[PDB]
Amino acid sequence: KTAGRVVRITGPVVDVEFPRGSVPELFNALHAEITFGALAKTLTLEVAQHLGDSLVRCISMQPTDGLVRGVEVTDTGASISVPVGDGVKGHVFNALGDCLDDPGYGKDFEHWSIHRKPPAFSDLEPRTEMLETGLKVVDLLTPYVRGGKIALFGGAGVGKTVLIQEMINRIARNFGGTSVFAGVGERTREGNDLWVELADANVLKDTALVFGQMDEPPGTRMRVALSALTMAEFFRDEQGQDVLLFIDNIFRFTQAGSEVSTLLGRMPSAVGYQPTLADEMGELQERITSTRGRSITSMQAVYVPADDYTDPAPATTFAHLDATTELSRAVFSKGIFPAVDPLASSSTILDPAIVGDEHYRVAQEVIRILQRYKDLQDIIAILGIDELSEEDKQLVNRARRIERFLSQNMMAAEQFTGQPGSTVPLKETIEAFDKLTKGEFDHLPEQAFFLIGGLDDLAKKAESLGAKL
Amino acid sequence: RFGRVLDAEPRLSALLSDYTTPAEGRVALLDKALTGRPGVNQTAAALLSQ
Amino acid sequence: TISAADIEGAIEDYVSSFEEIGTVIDAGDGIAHVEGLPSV
Ligand SMILES: Nc1ncnc2c1ncn2[C@@H]1O[C@H](COP(=O)(O)OP(=O)(O)OP(=O)(O)O)[C@@H](O)[C@H]1O
Ligand SMILES: [Mg+2]
Repeated sequence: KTAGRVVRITGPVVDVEFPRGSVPELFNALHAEITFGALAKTLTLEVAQHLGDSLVRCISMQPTDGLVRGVEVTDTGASISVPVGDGVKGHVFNALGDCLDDPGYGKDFEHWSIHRKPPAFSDLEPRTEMLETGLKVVDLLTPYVRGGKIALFGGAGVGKTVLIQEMINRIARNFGGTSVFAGVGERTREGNDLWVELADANVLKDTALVFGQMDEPPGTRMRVALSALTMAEFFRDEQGQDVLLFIDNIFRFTQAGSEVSTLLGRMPSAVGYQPTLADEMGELQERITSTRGRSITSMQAVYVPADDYTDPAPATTFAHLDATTELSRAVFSKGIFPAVDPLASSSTILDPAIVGDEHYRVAQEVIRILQRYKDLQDIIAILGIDELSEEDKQLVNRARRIERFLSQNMMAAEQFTGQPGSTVPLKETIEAFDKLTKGEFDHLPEQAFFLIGGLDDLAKKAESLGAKL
Repeated sequence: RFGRVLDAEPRLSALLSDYTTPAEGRVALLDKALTGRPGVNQTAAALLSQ
Repeated sequence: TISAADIEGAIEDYVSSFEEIGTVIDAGDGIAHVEGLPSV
């Protein structure tokens, strides 16, 4: 016939020999069969390289345990495809398009290949419409962009997932469009929690969930993002419906790529990463984008290994974003939630042209005060605050109050603390931080500013402490 | 012509293209399949077999 | 001049004419390499 046979197996990577003239194209899906009892299954191999001599190196989506050399391998003749349409909403899928909450569902749907080129450059248009979230720190210092790309960077356990949940609550809840969530190499129980929460909040009927989680082979963990992005692309390009795309975690896509590259025999780059790290990341990211008249607001949680922000993965990820919230271990240690580093975070739309002159002025004054406090940390760690000048002492008190007031009781934090969250209008945020920067609340105790919403909450908490606003 | 027919049947060549098996066996396979036919030239047969 | 079916009549006969024991070919530092065991 024309089927190949397995010749080499090195974990997830498989070498397959085909008859001449039947070598499958790159990224084609191939099917092999594992027949051993407990592990019996059908393997989907994605062609990754042509090795010559009619050999192809392929990445397996399922574990290859139990696979035998010489077993027949059949070429599907196309790449991995996933179901698309309004039918995907409300259902949970895996990287290959199989429905998990209801097996067999979506087999009759239109199927789109998970590999496609990004939009033509001529169709790209910069997006600068502010997306108001109701979080003080985000709205003030890192205003999110509607139809733009937002990222949440952070080491282990600084609050990336909780912030993703917060943004799902604040944005996807009262959203007229569709939402796509892509769990990429994260906790499976987190996927179950998200499923149940979306069902409870009635947002699930408008959301499509695709999960390739930690206990998956690197091939699945590097293709699940493509699958979810394909569903989002269908919603963007075929139904003209505003799309929300939450991804957690994209660094796991990079990590799976690194593992595959190691298995594929590629010569490692710096820090052991794949040589094609930036290229793979760009190929993925340029697909996540709004086009003229077609909006995708994407929000990606990016894991920072060992709290190292100079690691190649996040370092290359930084360039693909319109807004970048950076969660810091130190801020988290102080108890400030969300543990945003206001000096390392940024937004392309935080300029006087877009957000107005007063918003920009207040943000810049807050940043200046916090930068001066950061500079003075060296003195303060040794001698405390009392060796500073009167100007610097006043600035330090103001800065401590400001950094506490950037924290907020989040909606998604209720499950942890039992305290309901708060929403602060942008105008109130600007007014409040203008008052802070001018020293109108210097008399209030610091804890009065901790985990509250607007100025009314500030007054109530200050009164409960003992100071009157 | 032998080149053309081998090209048409890549799998036959692949089976014949292994030295992991005794030479006499593959020579016999070649004789039965292609070379051992009424019109095959004797010299071409011997050349291909060797 | 070529039947294209006698080809099968001969190749199936050849293939049909064909426990598993492997042999350590090299060993070092907790790793071993085995030749044979085609069905492993
Ligand atoms: N806003 C918050 N209020 C209170 N506690 C919080 C808040 N955000 C995070 N936490 C605490 O931090 C823990 C870690 O949060 P989260 O799972 O969102 O972090 P992460 O950065 O996604 O972590 P990981 O690297 O493990 O995926 C939460 O379980 C909770 O204990
Ligand atoms: Mg997380």
